Amino acid sequence: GMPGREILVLHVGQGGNQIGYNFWKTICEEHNIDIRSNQRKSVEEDKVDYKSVFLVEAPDGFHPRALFIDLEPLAVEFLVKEMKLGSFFSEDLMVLSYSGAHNVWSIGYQTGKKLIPVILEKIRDTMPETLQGFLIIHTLGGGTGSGFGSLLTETLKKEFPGKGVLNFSVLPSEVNDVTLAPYNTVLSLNHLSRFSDLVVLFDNTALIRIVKDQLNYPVIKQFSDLNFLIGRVMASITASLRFPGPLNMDLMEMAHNLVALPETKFIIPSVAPLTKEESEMSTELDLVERCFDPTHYMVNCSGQGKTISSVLMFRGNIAIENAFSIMTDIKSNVAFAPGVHPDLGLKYGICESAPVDFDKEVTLLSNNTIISEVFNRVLERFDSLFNRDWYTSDYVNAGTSKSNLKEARDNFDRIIKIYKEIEGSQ
Repeated sequence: GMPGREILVLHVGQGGNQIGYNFWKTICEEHNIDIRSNQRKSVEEDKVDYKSVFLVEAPDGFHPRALFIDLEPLAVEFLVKEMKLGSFFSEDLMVLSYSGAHNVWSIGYQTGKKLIPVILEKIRDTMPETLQGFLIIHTLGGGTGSGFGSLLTETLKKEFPGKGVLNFSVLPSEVNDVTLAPYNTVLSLNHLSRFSDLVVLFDNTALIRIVKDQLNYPVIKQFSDLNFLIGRVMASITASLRFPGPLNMDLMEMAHNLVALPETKFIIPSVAPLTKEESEMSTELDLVERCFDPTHYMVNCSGQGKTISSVLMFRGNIAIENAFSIMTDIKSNVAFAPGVHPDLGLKYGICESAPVDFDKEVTLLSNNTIISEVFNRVLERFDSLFNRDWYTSDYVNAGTSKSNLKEARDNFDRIIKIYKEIEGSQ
């Protein structure tokens, strides 16, 4: 393949590695590759494909340019034993311990430091020198994905300051929800605010919300369909980086197009359609309108907020003449933040390659002031436990003082206030 624009994906934690099943299955099938055989799946290949952005073409076949990192071997057993994809999720890409983090951010940050030198060794000895950056896929409610993920986000930014560090971060839900999740989320989001170039946030609560308000089946099994859906959504967000088009971005351009101020780096993603039934009942306009509907947000929002910067992607069999017309009407109805010209608050583009199961797809990445509301509910749950000194013992034991917890919370509130000043409401 052609050198350049190569990305190294880092799955950290149980969720981040388990999400990698349908993340890489969707990526492989959109570039005509069988994840079971590491080979192409059909002789029908399109003339230009940027599969080298996420996949490595060896003489024996295609492999993920990824490292699968965890302080416990449970998630990689799910990939090799349950899914039978050991030829794709192979051992040379695995950095594993067997101690665990026990859902404490501090234990993953400190135990993860003992695996950092070997992770940097694999990056130096195996990654191309034209590597554009890193993609970190992890959860924020536990200890490995949060603590080790925060450490890796910080370590990669310090050792490779010329490359892009992008975080696909999953917020805590009500299932797989520890009472320690408010502490871990605030600690992780404070670190990511300092070292990540862009944090796209996912919430299992939002997918559950869509289940309870739909006859159609979006999940019928726990995480095996929820993490299945998260992997497909965050693979659709990467479509701008691996397919030719007007909005073909690299990691830096994806951050530059959405991060106006250094603190406004938290993006809300929206994808429609989510199911085959929705795809068979919807037109292009309906898919654009749902993406700007908080019901289809991957973060749980009450209403909509005000948009600072947004990037929309048309995927597949979409008439470009109607795409021009739809976005003129959407710019008139969308509430932009006070001071943003509508032409500078929303950019869009068409991608010819569509998801395998859908004729068309629409994806929205939005830097929206409504993330202050999602974060203020995290702050309320943080303070409901911290002001009573509840569930704090194991963070101090592992080296994160209660003063360090306070500094993370107070810097978390400063980000909320910045988004609210931009909104013009606080």
